[PDB]
Amino acid sequence: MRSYDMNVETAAELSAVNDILASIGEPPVSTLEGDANADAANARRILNKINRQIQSRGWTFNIEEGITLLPDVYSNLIVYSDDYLSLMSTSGQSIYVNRGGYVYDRTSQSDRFDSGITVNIIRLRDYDEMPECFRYWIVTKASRQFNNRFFGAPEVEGVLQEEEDEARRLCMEYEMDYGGYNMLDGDAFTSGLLTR
Amino acid sequence: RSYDMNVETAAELSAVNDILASIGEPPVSTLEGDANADAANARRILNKINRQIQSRGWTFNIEEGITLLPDVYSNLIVYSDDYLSLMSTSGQSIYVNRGGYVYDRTSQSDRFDSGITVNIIRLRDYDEMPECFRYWIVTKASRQFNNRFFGAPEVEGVLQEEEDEARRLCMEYEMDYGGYNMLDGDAFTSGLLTR
Amino acid sequence: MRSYDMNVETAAELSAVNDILASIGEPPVSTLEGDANADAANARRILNKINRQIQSRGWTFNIEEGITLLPDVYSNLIVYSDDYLSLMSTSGQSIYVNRGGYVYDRTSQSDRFDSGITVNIIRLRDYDEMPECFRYWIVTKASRQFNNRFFGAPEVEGVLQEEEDEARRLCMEYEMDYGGYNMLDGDAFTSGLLTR
Amino acid sequence: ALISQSIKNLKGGISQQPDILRYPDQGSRQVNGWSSETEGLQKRPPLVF
Amino acid sequence: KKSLSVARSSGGGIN
Amino acid sequence: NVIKTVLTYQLDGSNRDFNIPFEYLARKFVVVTLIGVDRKVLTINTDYRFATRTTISLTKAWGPADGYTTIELRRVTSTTDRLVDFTDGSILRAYDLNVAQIQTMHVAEEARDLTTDTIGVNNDGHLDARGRRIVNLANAV
Amino acid sequence: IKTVLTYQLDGSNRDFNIPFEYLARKFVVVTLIGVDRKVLTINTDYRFATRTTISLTKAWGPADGYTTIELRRVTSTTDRLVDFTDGSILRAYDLNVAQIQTMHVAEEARDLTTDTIGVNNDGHLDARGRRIVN
Amino acid sequence: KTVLTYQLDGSNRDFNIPFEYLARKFVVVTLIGVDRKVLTINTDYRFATRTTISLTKAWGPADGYTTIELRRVTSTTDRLVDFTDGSILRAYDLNVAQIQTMHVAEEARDLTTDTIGVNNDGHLDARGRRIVNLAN
Amino acid sequence: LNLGTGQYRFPVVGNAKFNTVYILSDETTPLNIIGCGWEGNYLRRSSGI
Repeated sequence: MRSYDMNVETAAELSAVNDILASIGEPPVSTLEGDANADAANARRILNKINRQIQSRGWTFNIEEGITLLPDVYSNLIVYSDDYLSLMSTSGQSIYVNRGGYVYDRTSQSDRFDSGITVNIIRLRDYDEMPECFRYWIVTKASRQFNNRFFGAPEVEGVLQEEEDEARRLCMEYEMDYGGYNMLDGDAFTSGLLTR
Repeated sequence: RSYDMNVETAAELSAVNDILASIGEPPVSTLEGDANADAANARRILNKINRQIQSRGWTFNIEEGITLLPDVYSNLIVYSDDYLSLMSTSGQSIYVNRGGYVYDRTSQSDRFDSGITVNIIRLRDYDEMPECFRYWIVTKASRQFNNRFFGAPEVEGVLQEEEDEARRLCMEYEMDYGGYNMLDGDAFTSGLLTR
Repeated sequence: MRSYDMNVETAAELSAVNDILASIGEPPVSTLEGDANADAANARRILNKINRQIQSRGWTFNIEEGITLLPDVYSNLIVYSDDYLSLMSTSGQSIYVNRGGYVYDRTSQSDRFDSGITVNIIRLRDYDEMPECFRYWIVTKASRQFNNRFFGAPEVEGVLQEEEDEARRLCMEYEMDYGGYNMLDGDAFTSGLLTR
Repeated sequence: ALISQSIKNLKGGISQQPDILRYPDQGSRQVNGWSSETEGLQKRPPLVF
Repeated sequence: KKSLSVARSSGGGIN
Repeated sequence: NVIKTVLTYQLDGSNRDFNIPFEYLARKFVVVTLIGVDRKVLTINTDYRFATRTTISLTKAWGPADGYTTIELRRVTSTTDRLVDFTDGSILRAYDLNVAQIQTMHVAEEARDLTTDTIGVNNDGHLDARGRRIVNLANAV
Repeated sequence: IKTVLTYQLDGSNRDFNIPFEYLARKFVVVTLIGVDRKVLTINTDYRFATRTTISLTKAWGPADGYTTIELRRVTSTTDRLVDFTDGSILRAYDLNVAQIQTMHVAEEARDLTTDTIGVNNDGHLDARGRRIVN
Repeated sequence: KTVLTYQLDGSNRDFNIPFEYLARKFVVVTLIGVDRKVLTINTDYRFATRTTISLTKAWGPADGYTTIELRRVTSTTDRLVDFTDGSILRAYDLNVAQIQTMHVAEEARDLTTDTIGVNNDGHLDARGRRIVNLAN
Repeated sequence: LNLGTGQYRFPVVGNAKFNTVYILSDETTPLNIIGCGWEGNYLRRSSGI
């Protein structure tokens, strides 16, 4: 699992932590560097957890289709990193699993590949790389979980529950607008049916 | 007071004072000094709410057909943090943020010979918002200020009612501004109307 | 934003503030001039806020259609004042936005105008210039918001909520009586359809 | 139901009564400890040769 | 709202 | 760069209402002049009116037939005469402090907007004369 | 000492010093000067690396069309950082900021010579290759 | 007006100051000869009165410096009035605080007008100087 | 002389256990602090029992 606290702090990640801290009424911190602030460290840990969780759900912007994963030429192993939030086949039933940290073909019962495999993959991205709406939902969900675990205020719980639903709705609107999905001509099956 | 004066006040200081008033607190005369937690907290929420409402997408702030030019040497287009939404002009969008740069996921390339044309939402100032939108931002900013820094639940019931009214008036502004028509303004039906 | 504190106090504005003060049981003030009265200053701030908000909604009496905004001959800039509560096109989709305090044509991506532009505009008006019904609604809404923020009495909340609903209804009755709208011959589309 | 009690000062030394009879500030054992009025339980001062 | 700890001045010695 | 105290509008001969975008403390601080062959200053109540605090209504419509291509709305805040003077016995008030600050601010703004009374760069990369003659240039070589 | 100063642009450099004092970051205006003038935006085109320096997100130069960058202080006159409210504690910080902000506008007022023709060594009026209109 | 000149070939030291100055460091006295000479205060001129300066030495057109310029340069960075909490707010200090900004503004109204200005006829009055390097 | 009488409300934000509030004054004016007070959001997940 990628370390969230071992790199430089971005302006957005620092802003995200301060937003999470505000949810229970904690004042903002100037830096994310360790100052023995348990609340900020807790907020950043939940921020990372929510960041991985929403990204792993799968969206048009972060689902990479047709990606080639290359094996090592002398070991024929393809690594299945913990940053692979989802690894799928491009079509049909998926055949690749995680076995010992390496890609495993469950149908052929082999972890050895002479050439790259083509997979539909979700790879973990920085919270800075998320769209603005998705950043808001991550912060809203992280703030809700932060308050539930470390303060538990029921009034804050109710409002943050509403905010997450609104934040997820706006991410749902982003997904469709980005997706541009059409059931007539953008459809896998129906588009062939429209040829006269 | 003598004279028929015509003077203005800063809208951000007014917005913060409305956020402070929502929790019953006295207004502040200034918003700088970095030693006032209330000023810092209200301003952070007001910026956060202003940023969040603009990112939802409206006819007035969704800029269509905007060209982003690459660097002449690195051929990289910066994906700004102030790009609240970046989409293709039509169809499925193909550009994502990868390390602070525009990335074409379909072609798997950060490099662009010429400028790309995108449907972009770029962050604007609170002063550049329409009056109804400014009211909605302040109402929403006041509501999240009470939840985070006041906590009174009867104020939440009041501000929830005010935000819902604040949002509908902005939705009225959206429809009046858009002037959308499903007969001739429609992308598809207008073609069907030709005889 | 137009200053509400910096001009002569009018009888109606003074009456409005004392009405707002009465909502929480405060006695009337003789003048709106600064006497360190925090309640009166708070009431006048909410009064101005509600005055801007109801006017920005848009009504037949305050929506100015076909107004020409003239540019500066040497800079070709049309100022978009903060007192422009709403700025639209006369017909169809609007093309003008606020960019840096000046009118900006988002379709042509220019802020330079060689001649005046015709816009459907709402301009801020004094609380004096509001119709009597609209003055009552502004005061009722300001009184409700004043009590919510500075006293919080729940019994006062319920009654002022009902008073605002009645106040808004009577402003809607004024809107239709002033508007005189007809769907047969006053309609943009149907009136053309009525010709034989 | 979750319940919680705090013992403000461990200033009562030890007690040899059954635990159901003891005060919250009295423990079972206290060796080489100092019961300060304002600093709580401390180690006894070191023995200086 | 969970109940508060009862203010106990308590005491010492044998009980 | 762009001047905010001097607003000049084209005169069409039929429009009599012109917008005041800038702030002002007194209507005397607003100066209305018609520009053309000459610069004629207008009087407060006989040549124009303050229809609203942001609108000036001319009594008569002026245009090129009258010899005036443009009308100028310019703020000229008093420098010698201050609107607020504090005394030893006076209660300090928010309005007095605001007016004192704003008046000095207007005087500072008008000095920074004095490129109107000189040759300064306009929005484009061109030095602007703003419709007046460069007199006494005399011989050229 | 100057509230307006210009740096020549090369593709190598991205950091430019702010010598003057500004009350707000929005008071600093960054512009690209070439055949066309382009005002930059606070976050997409540059940033405040420190209190005294501006770092551009993208390098610029003659290839892009801009040979010089401009850092100018434009203190807001309409939007005042201090507005005294009735019934509020009169703080000396408010009075100092109100006095400083109007001073910055007056300080920029005496730097208009840059945006003017200028005078030659011979004492003539030297337009730096600029047309005179109206 | 914030800038004045006096040309006096004969033996004279006194020059009346037209403008109001808040501090003596604001008034700067220079000698307009072939090249301008900036004069320090103690060595060259004493303030015989708040209104007048007694410039030591004749400094007449016998020397190249001929006329003498009295220029007001108010310091923007330095504030003569700095408000402090716990100090009696004085009507004098409130008044002077605004004046220092106004004096800077007054000096600005003359610096820009110096190179080229507008006359009483509302026209840009040139001093008889050709518009060189002008682009068509 | 500028002497104030009344109440001054100021934000003290966050955990009460980690908020240090102190009053400094080195001016020649007098100060007469009558009293103080605080408000905050309190929650415990267990009962006092």
